[PDB]
Amino acid sequence: MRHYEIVFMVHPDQSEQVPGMIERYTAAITGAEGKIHRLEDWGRRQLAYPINKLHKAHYVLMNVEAPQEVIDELETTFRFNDAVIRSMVMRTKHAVTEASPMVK
Amino acid sequence: RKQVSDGVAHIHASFNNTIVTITDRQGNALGWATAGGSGFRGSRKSTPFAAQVAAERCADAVKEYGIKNLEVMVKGPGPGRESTIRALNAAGFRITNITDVTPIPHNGCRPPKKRRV
Amino acid sequence: FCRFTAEGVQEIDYKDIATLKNYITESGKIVPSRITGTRAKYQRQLARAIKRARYLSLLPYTDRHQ
Amino acid sequence: PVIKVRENEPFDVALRRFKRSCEKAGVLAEVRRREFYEKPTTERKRAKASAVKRHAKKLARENARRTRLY
Amino acid sequence: ESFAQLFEESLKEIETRPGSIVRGVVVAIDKDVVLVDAGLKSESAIPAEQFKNAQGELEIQVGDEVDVALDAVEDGFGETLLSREKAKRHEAWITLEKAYEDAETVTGVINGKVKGGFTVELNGIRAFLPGSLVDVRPVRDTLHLEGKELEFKVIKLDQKRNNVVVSRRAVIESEDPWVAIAKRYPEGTKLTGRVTNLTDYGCFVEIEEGVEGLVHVSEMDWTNKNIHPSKVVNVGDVVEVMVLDIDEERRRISLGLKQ
Amino acid sequence: SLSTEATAKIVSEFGRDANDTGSTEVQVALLTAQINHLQGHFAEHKKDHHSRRGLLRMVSQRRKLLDYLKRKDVARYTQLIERLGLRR
RNA sequence: CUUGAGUCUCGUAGAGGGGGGUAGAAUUCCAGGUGUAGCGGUGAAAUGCGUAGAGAUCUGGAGGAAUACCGGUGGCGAAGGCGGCCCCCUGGACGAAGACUGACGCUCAGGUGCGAAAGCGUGGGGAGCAAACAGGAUUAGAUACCCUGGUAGUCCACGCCGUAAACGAUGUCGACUUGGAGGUUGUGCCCUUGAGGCGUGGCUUCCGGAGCUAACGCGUUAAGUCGACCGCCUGGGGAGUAC
Repeated sequence: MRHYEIVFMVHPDQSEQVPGMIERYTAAITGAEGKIHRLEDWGRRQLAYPINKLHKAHYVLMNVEAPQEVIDELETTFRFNDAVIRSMVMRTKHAVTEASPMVK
Repeated sequence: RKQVSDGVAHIHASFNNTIVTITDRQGNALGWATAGGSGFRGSRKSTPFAAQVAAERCADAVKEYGIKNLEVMVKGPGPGRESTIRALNAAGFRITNITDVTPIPHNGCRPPKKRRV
Repeated sequence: FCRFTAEGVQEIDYKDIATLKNYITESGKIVPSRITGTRAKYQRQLARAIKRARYLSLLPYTDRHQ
Repeated sequence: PVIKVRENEPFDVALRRFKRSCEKAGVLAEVRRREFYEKPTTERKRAKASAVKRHAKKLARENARRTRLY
Repeated sequence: ESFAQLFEESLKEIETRPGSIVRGVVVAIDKDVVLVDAGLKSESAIPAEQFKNAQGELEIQVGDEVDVALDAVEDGFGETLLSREKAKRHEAWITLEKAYEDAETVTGVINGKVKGGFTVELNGIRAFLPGSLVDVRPVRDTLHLEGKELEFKVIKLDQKRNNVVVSRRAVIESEDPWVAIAKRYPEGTKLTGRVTNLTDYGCFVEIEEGVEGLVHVSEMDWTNKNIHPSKVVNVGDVVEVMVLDIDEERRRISLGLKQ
Repeated sequence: SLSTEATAKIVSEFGRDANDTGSTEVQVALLTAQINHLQGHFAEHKKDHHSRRGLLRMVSQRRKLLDYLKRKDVARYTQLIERLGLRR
């Protein structure tokens, strides 16, 4: 429908919970016949500045071709979920399946 | 008083008056001195020389703490900026870092109106 | 002497942090298109990318802040 | 303009470096600019005026240069 | 008729833009100005200093032919960029010749490293190379008789920015500038750079593969303020300069010359 | 704007050839649909003045088209206005 | 009938608009730590804040407003105007080829809408700034300029107001007439042999030719050469006032 690109940052103490969260997110996307073109756990990462007093955080990239309702839902979930510190759902023109420059 | 080897020198350099404050690395102020305090008033205290002497005074004040290493944090625009640090150096601390810490907003609050002179 | 024209990139990536780092200051600021000689079209894109990065704490807003 | 004195570096040199850094930053200039509120109009005017001046310097002067002074 | 059209495409065919075709005949000499005519719209105001070879005196009388250069047209009145650069292409060709047999042999004599590689000079020109290139091993030409005769065996060349470090003695043995701007960095790496234009505050020596250096007015000499850089150095000349400072961000490498 | 598929559909219905697209009637239909779409938007966003300008322009264009149709060929116009439900 | 006008296809750049989120810097205040006599301010002072612990300095919190750098005689918009980042809804512009419609056009008195800032109404908000006001200076006086404070207001919602040097002091639309140097945004070909080479469109900054102009100047974005429609002027004041 519309090709979004999502990057969310999880609190580093909840790093072991991340995979489950990712799975959940994927599931929702799948539900509305939404494809998920790339998905990249960047892992624990040093922040350029300390958001909410903490210096590292766990970054997950995820590209999705989904309807906007589901995106909205995801956003809502993120906002209420306290594990995820920041998110940045961000539209894109194409599917962009090729890997990110920091993974490579 | 507990002696401390390393600390910070905060140099608040305004247009009208320089204020030097030596503190420990954590934030707790040890001593301070000012150009206005050093026996300079109006025209005189807004000068590099005044700033230098303030710095010197400050240094003298934190003799008992036994401070060898010193990092400098320079704030604001003024004459007392280069001069002050030179003075500090002379007074005989190993200057470790020289940082600028002027508060620059990223366009935030409206400044006061322009003077008509 | 623009890099992005020669490389022939379709869009500048905020994730490509290293690249961004060449166009950002020691103090964190975005470097002018006079100095870098970046093309105008690309410059804006680059700026946007940098901004995005800053939001994601990939790049710093400034050197002092903590 | 964060700086660290290198091992066996002179004080004066360090100071100079710091100064240079500051200059590069344009921190003082920035401070000066934000001392007082500039009306948008005024800001616009300065920018355009400055531009005009620059243009004048570039082209008219170049034209003058072609002809010798003595 | 189409005689002229054909003659035009003929004359297009029998010239090219760079200093390649040795065509300008020296048709007036006067100190200090040479002048040619390579089939261009006007005659070059040549310096005398693009044409004296290795000891200071002139080499070419009337009728003699060197190509110059091009791609820059009309600054008001006149035609060229200098033929001496011409020469650089010839030097490049000889350096390239190495590739064929994996060994360019001339003479290289390198006494010392301005910036970590002995300086080698070939014919009139002298070039700077990275520190390893001067010696095959750890031999070091400091113990060799000064300004000794070998050849140059190439150690390293930078391929964009022109720095070539070459192999003295040991005959038996046989975007782009700004990401990795850490090569000439570390505090004081001396460079050999041609100055370009002196802007009354500066001199603008800039050679190392698409960068910009200044050497502004404060150093330049051992007098500060009364100096006026046009009096004190040159126009278009390869000099002693090193970095003293790099900002890889606001591309201002601030070189010096008082060293 | 109007989605491509929707536009195509509109063209097919009103246009005689279906490749035509520029038929007056077809154009009118296209305009009308757009207007309808924008009504919803403008109910929500009453201060979106700039956007509303475009809508107004579109409406004007439609009106003009209708007028043109009327003088040329009355029956067709009548048919069109029955189809779309344009009061005039 | 297809050259004007419009529709469709694919892209393009954009501070165009409306709505909802969020980020970081800085100011202010609150609470607490450290610390000690000044701070602040000016031409120079004083009022003012300070030993009831200010200023400085560090930690934590609150809240509002605006968005450094990018940033440009750059961009978009009918004008007014529009500037962090993200999403949702949404208007226009331009190019590339085709395909279609077939004069459907231009202008517009009345009419309708949009229309900076200040201002008004009701309800919120209120950090900074600041008409009014107060004090301190300056001065012959100072109902000002300068200083210290400071309330409407600025901010948001929904209404009204309908004006500005609302300016390019230049109505809109179309056609035609030598050139140069740029900027920006497409696009065709070319060995992109490289940041290039040769074109071709849109918008745009400066200089200047003919011509025009009282001159200043304008000059393919005309103030030139013409056509279509509208608006407006008829000495200065009285007056854009009175009724």
